[PDB]
Amino acid sequence: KSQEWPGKLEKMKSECELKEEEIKALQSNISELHKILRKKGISTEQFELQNQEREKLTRELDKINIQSDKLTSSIK
Amino acid sequence: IDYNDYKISKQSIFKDLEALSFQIVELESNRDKLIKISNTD
Repeated sequence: KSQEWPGKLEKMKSECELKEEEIKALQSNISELHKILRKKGISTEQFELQNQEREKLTRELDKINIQSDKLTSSIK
Repeated sequence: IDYNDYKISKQSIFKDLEALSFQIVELESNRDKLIKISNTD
């Protein structure tokens, strides 16, 4: 295994060099995403504010429907 | 004795790789931030 230590270290340093090269690649993805955002707009103002209200009213509707089904079965 | 030196060198280069990976991870947030605007109604 002693003869493989320098070779393993050199391969490891080559992997580090490959990672350093990969570092530069993400700028291309960033530029492509910038181009996409130039192609497509859209904006958001009050989605999160009304999402909680929608969830609350949906839960209320679900509870009301469950109660309605239970009461219908009881009535029958 | 040489095995201990090899282990120390391997640990050092592993720490260097971990630092390189941490540096790589930094740009992921900037990459992902742009996608958020794409799909809303």
